[PDB]
Formats: sequence, structure tokens, C-alpha cells
Amino acid sequence: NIAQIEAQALKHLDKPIIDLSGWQRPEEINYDALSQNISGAIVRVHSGTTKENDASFINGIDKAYKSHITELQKRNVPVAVYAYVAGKSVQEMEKAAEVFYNAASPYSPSYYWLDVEDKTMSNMNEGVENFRAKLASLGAKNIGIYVGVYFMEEHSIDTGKFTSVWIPSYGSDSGFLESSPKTDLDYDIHQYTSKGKIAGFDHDLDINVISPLKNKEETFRKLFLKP
Repeated sequence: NIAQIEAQALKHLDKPIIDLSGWQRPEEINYDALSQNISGAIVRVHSGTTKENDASFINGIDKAYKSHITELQKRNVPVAVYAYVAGKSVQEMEKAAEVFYNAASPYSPSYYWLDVEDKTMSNMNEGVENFRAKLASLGAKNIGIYVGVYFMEEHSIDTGKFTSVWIPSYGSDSGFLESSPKTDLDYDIHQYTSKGKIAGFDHDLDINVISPLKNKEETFRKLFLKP
């Protein structure tokens, strides 16, 4: 039940939050082990490549998302989703948002995240908003933005209409927390390394933590326990 998931999450609150994509092969993940070593997970569903790869189809659909979502949800881990935002026009942005929503919504994800990291439209702020607005109109309520500080400032990426902000800052990228986002914007969650190692998986993992500037339990509830 819902109280059960919530109790497990309270119990595991100091375990890290991971994000995963098709680059992390489900067959290489011991989900039993991984689920007891994490508090939550954020799974890639879409990337916005004409060449073929192991992590997604040409239409942007991630090759592993059904596995990552189902295997973690069955183990009572709360799971949110993300899309790499890369439309070259409003039309592409709205298309990608629809593809993303339709693929992820069946799983009742705890949050939808826009992963914004390169300029694919002249006014990237407008394109990002196109994506966000479309997702909202399709029914997404929890819509957050992942964006680096320098990118956000360079392209005047407005985070105001999003319901949460997620920011990467790796320092040297050692696998450990070593530098926090260089902004006074009030973000909820910090991607601190791309080279984490967690029991249950042998290879590099993106690891995240709720910002120590927030109340940890309340912010975790916000991001993971309110779909």
C-alpha cells in the first residue's frame, strides 16, 4: 500500500537518489540489492542521433525504461522520470513532450523532469517552455527542470513555472559529494557525480542528494511520494 512505500522511504531517506538510462543495462543490475541501497530513482524515458545505439531507439524512446521502472516499483522504490530536451523547433518540442508523457504516464511516475543541457533552439528558454507547457496540458502535474547553473544563466532559462529544480555540480567527479551548485536559486536536488558506485551494480552511476538547504523529509515527499 501507499503507507508501506512511504514507511520504506522514511527508513531509507539517507540512502542516495540515483538516475538511470538505457546506458545502464537492466541485466547488469541486481535490482534486489540496488533497491535496498537507494531512496529513489529517476529513469530516462526519452532523448530528443541518426546513428543507432544500445540506449535508445531513433525516435528517442529509451531502450531500458520499462525494466528500470517496473523492477524498482515492484520493490517499493519510488520512481520519477526524465527526458533529454533537444527539440529544434516548437513542433519538435511538443512532439517530444507527447512521446515522453505517453510512454511514462502508464507507470504513474512521482515526477516528470526536463533534462536541459544544450542549446537546440535559438531561444532555448522558449523551447523549454514549449516542452513544459505541452506536458502540463497532457496532464503532468509535477514538472521539474534539470539544468546546470552556467547554461541556465547563459540562456536565461526561466525556472519559475517549474515545480522543482534539479542541478548538477560534480567538482572533479570523484564519485563523492565535493561541490554544490554555484547559485542562490532554491533547488531541491543536486546531481553530485556521474561516477558513483552503489552495491548491486558494477559500473558508474549518477548520484543525487536532496539539497541540505531544504527540509530533507518534506522535499523527498515532494519529489517521490506525491504522484
